[PDB]
Amino acid sequence: GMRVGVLGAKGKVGATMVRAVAAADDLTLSAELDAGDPLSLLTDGNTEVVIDFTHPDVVMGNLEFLIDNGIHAVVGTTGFTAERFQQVESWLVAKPNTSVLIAPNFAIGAVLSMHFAKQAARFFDSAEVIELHHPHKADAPSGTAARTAKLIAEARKGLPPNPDATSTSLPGARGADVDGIPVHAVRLAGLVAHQEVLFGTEGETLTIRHDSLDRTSFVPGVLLAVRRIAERPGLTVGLEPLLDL
Amino acid sequence: GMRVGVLGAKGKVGATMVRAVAAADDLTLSAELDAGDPLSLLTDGNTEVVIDFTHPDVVMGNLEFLIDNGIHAVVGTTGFTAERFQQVESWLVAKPNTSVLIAPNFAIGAVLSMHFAKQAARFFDSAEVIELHHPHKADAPSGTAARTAKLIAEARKGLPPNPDATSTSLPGARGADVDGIPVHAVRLAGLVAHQEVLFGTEGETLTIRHDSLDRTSFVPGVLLAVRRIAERPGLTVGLEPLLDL
Amino acid sequence: GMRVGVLGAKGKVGATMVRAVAAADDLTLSAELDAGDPLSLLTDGNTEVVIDFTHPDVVMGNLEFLIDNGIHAVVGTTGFTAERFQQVESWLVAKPNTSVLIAPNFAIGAVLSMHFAKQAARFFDSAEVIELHHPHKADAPSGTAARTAKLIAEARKGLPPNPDATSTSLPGARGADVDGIPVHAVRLAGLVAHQEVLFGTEGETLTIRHDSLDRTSFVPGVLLAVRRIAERPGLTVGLEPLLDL
Amino acid sequence: GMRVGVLGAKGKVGATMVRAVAAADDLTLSAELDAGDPLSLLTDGNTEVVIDFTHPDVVMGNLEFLIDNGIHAVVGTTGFTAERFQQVESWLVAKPNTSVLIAPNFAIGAVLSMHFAKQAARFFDSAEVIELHHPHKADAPSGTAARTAKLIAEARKGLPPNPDATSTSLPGARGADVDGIPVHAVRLAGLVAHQEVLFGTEGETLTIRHDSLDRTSFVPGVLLAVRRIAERPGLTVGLEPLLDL
Ligand SMILES: NC(=O)C1=CN([C@@H]2O[C@H](COP(=O)(O)OP(=O)(O)OC[C@H]3O[C@@H](n4cnc5c(N)ncnc54)[C@H](O)[C@@H]3O)[C@@H](O)[C@H]2O)C=CC1
Ligand SMILES: NC(=O)C1=CN([C@@H]2O[C@H](COP(=O)(O)OP(=O)(O)OC[C@H]3O[C@@H](n4cnc5c(N)ncnc54)[C@H](O)[C@@H]3O)[C@@H](O)[C@H]2O)C=CC1
Ligand SMILES: NC(=O)C1=CN([C@@H]2O[C@H](COP(=O)(O)OP(=O)(O)OC[C@H]3O[C@@H](n4cnc5c(N)ncnc54)[C@H](O)[C@@H]3O)[C@@H](O)[C@H]2O)C=CC1
Ligand SMILES: NC(=O)C1=CN([C@@H]2O[C@H](COP(=O)(O)OP(=O)(O)OC[C@H]3O[C@@H](n4cnc5c(N)ncnc54)[C@H](O)[C@@H]3O)[C@@H](O)[C@H]2O)C=CC1
Ligand SMILES: O=C(O)c1cccc(C(=O)O)n1
Ligand SMILES: O=C(O)c1cccc(C(=O)O)n1
Ligand SMILES: O=C(O)c1cccc(C(=O)O)n1
Ligand SMILES: O=C(O)c1cccc(C(=O)O)n1
Ligand SMILES: [Cl-]
Ligand SMILES: [Cl-]
Ligand SMILES: [Cl-]
Ligand SMILES: [Cl-]
Ligand code: NA
Ligand code: NA
Ligand code: NA
Ligand code: NA
Repeated sequence: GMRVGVLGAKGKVGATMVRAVAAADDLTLSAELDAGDPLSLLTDGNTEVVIDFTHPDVVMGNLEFLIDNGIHAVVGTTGFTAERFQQVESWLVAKPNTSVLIAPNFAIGAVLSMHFAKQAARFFDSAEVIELHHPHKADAPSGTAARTAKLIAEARKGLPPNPDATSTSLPGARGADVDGIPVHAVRLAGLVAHQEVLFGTEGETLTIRHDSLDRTSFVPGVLLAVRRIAERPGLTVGLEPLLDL
Repeated sequence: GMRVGVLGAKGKVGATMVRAVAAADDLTLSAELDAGDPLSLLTDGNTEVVIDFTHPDVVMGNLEFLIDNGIHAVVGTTGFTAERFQQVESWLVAKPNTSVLIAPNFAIGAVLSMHFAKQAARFFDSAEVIELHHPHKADAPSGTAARTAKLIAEARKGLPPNPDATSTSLPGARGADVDGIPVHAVRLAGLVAHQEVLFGTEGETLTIRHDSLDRTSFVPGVLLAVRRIAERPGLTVGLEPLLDL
Repeated sequence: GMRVGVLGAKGKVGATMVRAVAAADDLTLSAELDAGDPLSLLTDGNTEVVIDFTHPDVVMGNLEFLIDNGIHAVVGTTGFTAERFQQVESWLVAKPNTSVLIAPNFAIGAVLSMHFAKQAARFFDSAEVIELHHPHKADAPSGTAARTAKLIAEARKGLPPNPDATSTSLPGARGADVDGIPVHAVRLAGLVAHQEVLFGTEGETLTIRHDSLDRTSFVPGVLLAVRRIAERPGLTVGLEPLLDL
Repeated sequence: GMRVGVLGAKGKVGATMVRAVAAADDLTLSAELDAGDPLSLLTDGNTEVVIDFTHPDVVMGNLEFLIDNGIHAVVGTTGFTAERFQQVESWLVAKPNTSVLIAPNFAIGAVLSMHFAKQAARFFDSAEVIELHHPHKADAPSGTAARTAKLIAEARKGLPPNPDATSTSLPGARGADVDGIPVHAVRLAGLVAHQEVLFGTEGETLTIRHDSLDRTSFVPGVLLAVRRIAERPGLTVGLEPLLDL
């Protein structure tokens, strides 16, 4: 089988991924690394494709190694930005047969949410995102919410900004500004991963909400990317381009 | 201006519609009828197009009159079914220049909801609709929710039904069966018009929710249908075909 | 330690309970039974207290055995009714030192929900319950929702029923009637255990919502009942009487 | 009848209040002032009690005049803080027969929410507030949400703060800090007034949500305060002390 390594194998999501890869008939687990394991275990193990669920502070280093070594990468780790994507692209120039796919959410409901928010955005005066996650999460706002806001922003190019009469305010009250879209981050015990996109116009609102109750919700999207990763050399952002929508 | 009558002119929505028509520059109010006003006021007033927000028990009678008299109709009244649509179509055979558009929801957020539910349906194991409305509403479930469920059902043709292990149950607990989609109707003081489409699969859910807080949310969709009604001779169901999506 | 048996040890909740009991310092696991294990394993093992998470069809039989044998019981299995409570009480007449506590929800958020719904009920014209659970659930509506509705009903004794103009309806649309409170049951893949109590009056609504994302949310309530079970001889319904509120 | 003035008589809420006072049998409208009307109209009209729904920038000036002139005040205008309350108290020292009641929310569902959040707070590891309002609102976060967070904070005195691993963050992402409670403010077309208090602990969350769909929801609370205002000389904060809970 296709030889698959996992980075972050002891994390909440990574350990789930290990089980998934092990269990898949067509995939063979070549490596399971967590913090402090050297990356050369991947190359020693003849790994073809790596799944990465680590931490924002280490993921670019992992990618740089993967790409130099011709190893395809399916990355779920967040903390990405346009500059980090440009950087990944620039490393791939040297390794034009290597495929990297980076997605802030592998759960189909979250992918659909982003696609729908994009379609809905131009019909409303106002748009915001609220995201809600467990309180072990390193990054705020979430990768999914940041990507969602950019999509909405892009789709509302040439329309007026959100109306807002706010004239007196506590700092941080109105959330983070992501391309003119307010984005709010709740961190709460009991939660896993959640987001509500909110649109408003006269007398009405539309809410597009996603809930991952279990980290098993990330598995199908990941395995799909792993199995299809070689079709798209270079960088793919998001799961959406592997789907027919 | 285009001569516009309103049926149900004293109702919650109709009275709003009267104000909207009166206020539009390009539209002239030809008649304002409520219960007990004869329909010939419409023809006496040379009405070209009628807006109908009445009651399920009277709307087919109104339509029969409109159609016989060559009067275009934009209908928001609910209580429609496939058989009532066939009937309307059959009356239109005799009056092939008359346009009728019937839509259970004129608010853009609700239209988008239906379009999105249609797109989302095949990705999930489970789908349900919950609708919530003020407690003066004659019909349950709502027209919007019934239409939404049929769309979902249509889109999931050839997939397995919703899983459900329910083996002991109070009657009505699992909602109404609309083409295999459970549909639940809340009737609550304080509400206006609300719906949540819910989809589920392993470890995740997607919720598509619409809220009309004010009956002003129905106005743009109605005025758009009124202004475009003559482009589509015959019967149009829903606002979606007048939109680019 | 206090000797604790579990019935339903292989179920979703029971297996969690086994781990919890095993892990507690002050509790000793005396038995782990699932379907087809004879109940005399409990008495052979000198079990003092049993935790029950089985099925509505078997729980009364289990209770009858526990009570005859003087074994205290902390029951989470649902499907209970006033008649089943009377029956349990009637068996306890013969064994007046035996304590039984039966609770449809051991999660603190659900307990609080019930207490709050009770306090809120008399301020509103309208009340409904919607509950949403995984699609392996045998019973609809849920035990928590049924108990919640009775509490609300009790608290609204002598007030008018929910207003409702519904004059045309699909069967089951308006939910199950629990003491005049509409109760609706969603069964959806991705879910665990969820409920929203809804109250309405002029221009406003109040929603009290609980989500158990993980079955670990039932553990503290159970262990608390297990450790305190002997303080209340006879039958206790709900976790609320063990709490200060 | 009791002579009642309204400040902010042309605003969204004030105009509703004017209608309510006019319509009440036991209340006589003595004045209707909006921006630019001199306050001496109140004293010329022999006003006994004033209802204030104006703007944060003017309300303290209005109160100073009311209090100097011995006129009781029922204030819904937000923008209040502990220092503004101390100030109001200090003015009342000189006029010890004058009653002032200041409440950030007059709708019963919002009052109940605050009372419930207070009761719930000590059972959870985490608490946040999200508030959502129309985009004409001057202040963020809302008065109701700020008061709610202080109540929660007070109730969690001596417990650990909300857990949060956030190590990389966009500014404003985590909301405003109100006594250690994250508070987030959505401003969206279509909205009126909305709030969700969120509590979390292991595997579970509790959400207490309020929606005012219409400004009529503020009327009963206001009229109740107006009719009872003389019972409590001095300053009352909130509607809760006029209710039995
Ligand atoms: N794209 C998606 O669908 C999803 C993305 N995420 C994102 O994935 C990342 C991880 O999430 P969780 O599993 O919750 O975090 P986690 O903290 O549970 O696990 C991360 C694991 O990575 C390990 N690690 C740290 N440095 C490493 C290194 N240099 N090499 C190998 N392993 C290393 C850690 O020791 C830890 O075991 C986060 O950035 C999160 O936002 C999380 C869930 C779904
Ligand atoms: N498509 C959409 O966007 C929407 C549809 N609706 C639907 O529209 C209908 C009316 O809703 P509301 O305005 O809430 O009801 P409503 O009860 O407030 O008003 C209906 C009005 O129709 C009048 N009426 C009854 N029989 C009549 C007749 N034979 N001719 C003329 N007028 C007559 C009534 O006296 C009343 O004033 C309902 O079926 C409702 O479900 C409501 C809101 C939006
Ligand atoms: N009170 C509370 O907080 C909660 C109550 N529940 C209720 O608890 C019950 C079980 O829930 P789940 O664990 O989801 O169901 P489940 O189906 O996962 O597990 C039930 C287990 O009981 C076993 N069982 C059946 N008959 C038995 C017998 N005669 N003796 C011993 N074991 C037997 C089954 O084989 C199965 O392994 C349900 O009635 C559910 O509604 C569930 C979660 C929380
Ligand atoms: N406590 C509660 O239940 C509620 C409180 N509010 C709060 O009440 C206030 C007003 O809310 P809205 O009615 O939405 O605002 P609004 O902007 O619709 O109306 C405020 C009115 O006050 C007038 N005004 C301004 N300065 C004035 C002055 N010096 N004297 C007399 N009138 C003056 C304005 O011209 C305007 O017509 C806000 O601070 C809002 O947050 C709003 C709703 C409910
Ligand atoms: O968009 C994100 O950052 C995201 C998505 C799903 C899960 C998580 C997580 O658990 O951190 N984070
Ligand atoms: O789909 C429906 O039936 C519907 C939609 C919007 C408003 C109403 C209503 O107020 O009755 N009904
Ligand atoms: O009230 C109930 O019936 C209930 C409560 C929590 C979990 C479950 C379940 O998983 O079935 N059922
Ligand atoms: O707490 C608040 O600030 C509040 C409460 C209700 C309505 C409004 C408003 O419309 O501004 N503001
Ligand atoms: Cl995507
Ligand atoms: Cl449509
Ligand atoms: Cl309880
Ligand atoms: Cl209060
Ligand atoms: Na494998
Ligand atoms: Na006009
Ligand atoms: Na133990
Ligand atoms: Na009056």
